Parts: sequence; structure tokens; C-alpha cells
Amino acid sequence: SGFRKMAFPSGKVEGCMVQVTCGTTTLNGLWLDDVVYCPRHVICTSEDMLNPNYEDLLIRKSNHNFLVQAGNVQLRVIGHSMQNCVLKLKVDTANPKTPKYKFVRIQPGQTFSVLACYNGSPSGVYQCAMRPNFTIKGSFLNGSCGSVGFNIDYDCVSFCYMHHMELPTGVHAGTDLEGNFYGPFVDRQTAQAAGTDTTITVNVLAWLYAAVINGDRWFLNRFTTTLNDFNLVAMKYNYEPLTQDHVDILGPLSAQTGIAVLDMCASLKELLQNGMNGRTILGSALLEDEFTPFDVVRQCSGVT
Amino acid sequence: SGFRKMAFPSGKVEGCMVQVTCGTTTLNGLWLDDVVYCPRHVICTSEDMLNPNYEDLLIRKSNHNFLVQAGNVQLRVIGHSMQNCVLKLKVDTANPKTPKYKFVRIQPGQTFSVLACYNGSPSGVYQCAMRPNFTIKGSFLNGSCGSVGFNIDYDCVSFCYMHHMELPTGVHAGTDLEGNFYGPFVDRQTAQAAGTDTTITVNVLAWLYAAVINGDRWFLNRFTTTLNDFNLVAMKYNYEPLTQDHVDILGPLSAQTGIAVLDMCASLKELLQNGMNGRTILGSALLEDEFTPFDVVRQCSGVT
Ligand SMILES: Cc1c(N)cncc1NC(=O)Cc1cccc(Cl)c1
Ligand SMILES: Cc1c(N)cncc1NC(=O)Cc1cccc(Cl)c1
Repeated sequence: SGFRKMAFPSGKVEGCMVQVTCGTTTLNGLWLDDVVYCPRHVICTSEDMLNPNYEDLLIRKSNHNFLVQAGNVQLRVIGHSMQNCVLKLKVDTANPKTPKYKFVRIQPGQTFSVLACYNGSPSGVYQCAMRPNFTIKGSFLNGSCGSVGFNIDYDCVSFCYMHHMELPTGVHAGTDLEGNFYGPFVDRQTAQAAGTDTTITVNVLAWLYAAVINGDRWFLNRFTTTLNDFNLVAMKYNYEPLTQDHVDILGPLSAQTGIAVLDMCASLKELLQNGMNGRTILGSALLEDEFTPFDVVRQCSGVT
Repeated sequence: SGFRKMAFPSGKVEGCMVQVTCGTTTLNGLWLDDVVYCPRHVICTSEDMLNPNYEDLLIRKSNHNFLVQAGNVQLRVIGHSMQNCVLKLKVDTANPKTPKYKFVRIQPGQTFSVLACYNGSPSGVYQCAMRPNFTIKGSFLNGSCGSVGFNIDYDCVSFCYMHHMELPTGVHAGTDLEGNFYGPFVDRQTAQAAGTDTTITVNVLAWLYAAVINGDRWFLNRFTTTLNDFNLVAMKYNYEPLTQDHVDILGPLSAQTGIAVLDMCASLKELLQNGMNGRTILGSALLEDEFTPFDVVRQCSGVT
């Protein structure tokens, strides 16, 4: 028992981190097989970031201008190409520590672990959710660019995020591993609106099921609701509307606890309308939305 | 910017995890050099756990009864000994993945990362604090015994905790790597009182400094206090009394923010007396005590 904001073990990803330097800019790269992936803004100076013409800036660079260092080992760059907002540096050596991996574009509301890195060296690991507005509320400083987000399915690492930038609001934006930004963002030093965010309803419900499994049950009530009624409350409180697809993925937790999904919605409705009354759920005084139903099942069943 | 409950990268510890089976009990072991460390209750059956005589139970075991498997690789056990509540199984092969390491006994209030494991395989990583009452509020299921807690100082892993058991209250107890329990606990299936716990005051103050660094400043007020006055409030609210040693370790954060430690104590006093007023600090609606002053500096400076 107990429920923590647990990250995946980061070892498989640590073995892929390298430092990439181009000119006077150093950031992190991800070395998988014989390719190093990194944010394309490694080719910019500070003056370039106002409105970079990436195609023109990259034309001034040759393979030998990309310095890639895997801790101690220096990699020889034999090709370079830009794909969306990432650079792919072909190296002459396949990473001996390449885990089985996939590149995936996650949906908003899904969770993943981030291995925060600086100068190609891992600093720490944390779990977070991709917000419905496609930002992440990470912990990143200058030099963290190129740090990646990922999930693990037994021996396979699915990389879903590469960090690119911090918005003026202090939230983070980045791309999938094909260099496509999540959200409307562009890799430029310009103030950019992140959409209105919402709370990930299906994850709050999953976390309430995690609370019941772990013995925190005070919020369970004698009520039920309907999807329609619940969604009027969700709209008022800036929660994502709940759909039958969300009810379906909550099925395993409903079955494990014997609490019908709409009865848990009625508990969530009462918590939204009344607050927590100075009480806590799983050590939190707010409704937590960074655990998916899959995360709750994995954590509560001890999947390796 | 941003502030997360960040764990150390777990790769160096993942390389040390093995599965240990003795009879019908399987748990995790830590393979460092040519020794595997694991909880001594691997030698018990369920009937034995009521009141085990560990010396007698271990006398019935020979080296060949301890099955140690490092994923695929089977280790040959050439010696066994019990040290306090841990078994040390000497194996004929030094772990090629042994990182530089130390065994340390941490103080209550200090933090560390836990690599939760099952059957010798890592499941997830999370950061937590050793409570002032020597329990940890972990996330552990049956089979997690032998999972370890650790900190990292550049290339050195300081192992501080090995997980042994879950108390009837759902909190966790374990030992240092010499097998000495933290707290009054014994490795027996008996209800055992954990002391009265308190909130780690110096860590709440460190986290308020982390909040100011990251832009959450609403709780800063026009007041100051004294150590004596603050400690009357700390006593009323079940917080650890603040000492000059705690003020001294908060010095770097006080210097970085320009907020004198006693002025931050006055903000904490007002938060204790008034609550959060439905507001949040670093995404939390309660006062967080799982970040030490060292953690805040490390996270806010990007140490690798
Ligand atoms: C400074 C920083 C922090 N704190 C966290 N994460 C990232 C950064 N780096 C940047 O945002 C630098 C940058 C500027 C403009 C566009 C792009 Cl793509 C990148
Ligand atoms: C069951 C469990 C969980 N959930 C989490 N962590 C650990 C466990 N295992 C136990 O507590 C088994 C045990 C019983 C009595 C004494 C000792 Cl030392 C160990």
C-alpha cells in the first residue's frame, strides 16, 4: 500500500544521453542506434532565437561543427539533417546501450517520466502529465533542452517527448521525437499563448480509485450521478468532459473496488462542489490528475 | 523553473538488483561487488513470521538454498552470514555493474530515492523523506522487500535504506545496509507502534524558498518572528522545533532570495495559523516537507 508519483526506472534512458555542442550552444542529445537526436536550436546563438531561419542557420553548419560527447567518448558525425524541430546527427558508432525503443506521439492527458539532463548528464527523474493544452509543468533550467520524456512497456522504451523551451509563464513545451511540437508552439523567443488548460477528469477518477484501494475512503458518498449531470459540473469546474471511452478505461478500477464509475463521479462532483474540508486524499489537499487509469493499475499491481 | 518531487536517476541502482529466493520466499537483493544483501526474512515461511528465531532458521540453510538470479544470470553462492536484519550472500562473481558506493545511515528528515522492485526487476522510482518517526510513506506491495533507498553524489551511490515491511497502518519500515532498523521496529508479524510523527520544519522552509525562487510568493508577508516565538507555533502544529543548525543550512536559500530565515519563519507561522485560504504553493494545497535545503539548491541549480 501507499501511492506515490512514481517515475519509470531511468537506466535505459540514461545510457542514451549525450551532450551536443554547436558553436557556443550546448544541450542534450538522445543517442539511439547510430543517430543522435537533439533540438534544432542547438545551431542558434541568443541573437538568432528572436526569429531564427533554421534552414539558413543549418546551411552554415557542417558535420564537424556538431560536437557529440557521450560522457568521455567523442562521437564522429557523418551526417546531419533537420526533421521538423529536431536535428538528427548520424554518427559512425551505434550506441551499445540502445534499449529496445519506439517513438510515440502521446495524447494530452497521458503521463510519462522525464529524465532531466544538463550537459549530457542525468540530474533527476520525475513523472508528469502532458496537459490538455499540450504544455508540461516540468522542472527544467537552461541547458535542459534535449532532455526526454518516455514510458516503458517491459523492455521497450517509448520516447514521447523532447524538451525544447520554457514559456514566459514558466511552463514547458517540446516535441515528439520526430520534432513536431506538442501544441501550437514554435521554437522562437517570442511570447506564445498556451491554450486554456483543464483538469484531466479520467485521471482524477483513477486517483480516487487509487485512494480507495489504499484505504482513503472518506470522500465516498451515498450518491450517484449521470454522465450528463457530471459533465455540467465538469464544465463549471474546468474539468475535461467525461466520455464513455473514459468510463471504459476506468472499468478495471471499478471492478477491483466494486465502485461503479458513475458513483465515483458523484464523489468527484461532491468534492468539486464542497472542496476537501481541510482533509487530504493520498497525502494531497487537491484533486490530483497526473495518474492515468493505467498508472493506477500498474502501481497497485507492481508491474516490472 | 518549475519544482518537482524529483528522484535521482536510478540506472546505477538498477544494475545492482537481483532476485533472491530461499525455499518458497522470493524477494529482492542488492548485488555490490561479490556480495548480495537482502532482508533476512527471505529465510522465513509465513508461519515463521509470527515470531521468527532467525538464528535457528538460518542454521537450516546452506549456501545452495539461496537462489540468486540477476535477470537471466544465476549467481553461485559461496558464503552466507546474517548481520542484524540483513543477509549477506557471498557470490563467486563481482557485479560488473557495481557503481562507486557507500553505505550510510541517514538521519530522520533526510530524503532519498527508492527504486521499487519486484522479483529483482525495477518497477519505478520515487523520492521520499525518512519521517521523524523513522517510517517512510512509500509505495510498496508484497515482494518489494529488498528494494533500496539511496542518494547520489556525482558518481557515488550512498545506499541508505533497504525495505523490509509494511506496518498495519500502511507505512513502511526498513533498515540501513548493515541491517539495523530505522526506528523501533523488528522484523516480525506483530503490530508495532511507530512514534508520534512531526512535520520536518526545515524542509517546509526550504520548500517555501523553492516556491519564492519559482515565482510563488503570495505567502510572503510584512512580518518577522524569533526562533522562540516560531517554536511555540511549531509545537502547537506538531512541527519539529527549529534550531540554529536548521537556520544555518537554510543560509544559501536565504542568501539567494534575500529573505532572512526568520522572515520566512513568519510566513510559515502565518500559513500554519491561517491555512492556505484555498490557494496553492508549487501545485500543492498543503505544506510540503519532503525537500531538504540541499534538494532545493540541487534542483534549482541543475546539479548532475
Ligand atoms: C531557459 C530554459 C528553461 N529555464 C527551461 N527549459 C528550457 C529553457 N531554454 C529555453 O527556453 C531556450 C529557448 C528559447 C527560445 C526558444 C527555444 Cl526552442 C528555446
Ligand atoms: C506485504 C508488504 C507490503 N504491502 C509492503 N511492503 C512489504 C510487505 N511485506 C511484509 O511486510 C512482509 C513482512 C511481514 C512481517 C515482517 C517483515 Cl520484516 C516482513
